[PDB]
Amino acid sequence: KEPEQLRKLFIGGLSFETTDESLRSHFEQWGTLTDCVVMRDPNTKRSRGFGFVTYATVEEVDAAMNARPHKVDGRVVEPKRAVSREDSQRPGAHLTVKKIFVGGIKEDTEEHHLRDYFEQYGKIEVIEIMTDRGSGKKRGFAFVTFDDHDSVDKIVIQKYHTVNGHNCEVRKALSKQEMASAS
DNA sequence: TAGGGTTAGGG
Repeated sequence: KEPEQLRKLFIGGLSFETTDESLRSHFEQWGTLTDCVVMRDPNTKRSRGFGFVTYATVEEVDAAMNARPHKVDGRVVEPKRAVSREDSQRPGAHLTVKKIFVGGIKEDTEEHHLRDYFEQYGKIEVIEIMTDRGSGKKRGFAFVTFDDHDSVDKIVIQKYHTVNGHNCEVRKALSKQEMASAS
């Protein structure tokens, strides 16, 4: 049994009329659901327009994710790896991005190093090992862009990532402005 | 479109 957090998906953009039942009836087509709930206002019962579905295994999570686009109750919804409550506190933790910030990589890190670890998560479109402007000095971090945002989500939910023989920190990339706005 | 009475004691 893998962790509950890794077996759960956030389902955004739910129709006003989606219920635990209708939601379950839809996502169960890809596996056994161990939890399925629609979040609604605790005071007015009004649906908050999002919910969660949890499968018995992450493989079933991947199957469902490979079944995108998902249309539930006539509304195109948006399934997403569930970000823990703790990580949801982080800036931009819920953004739909294709690029990840990879920090703490050795100076001699080369593109193949990044590929031997990240390709497993999805198609890589761009790899950028950052260096200093005019200096040429390696700055110790890189950006990797994938063709699917879920490849990023699958990555950022994991705690450790080994590149060029050592652990590195991987986060969703924030723009120059988002960074400055979260600072 | 980010969580369901789900987050720092008392020795």
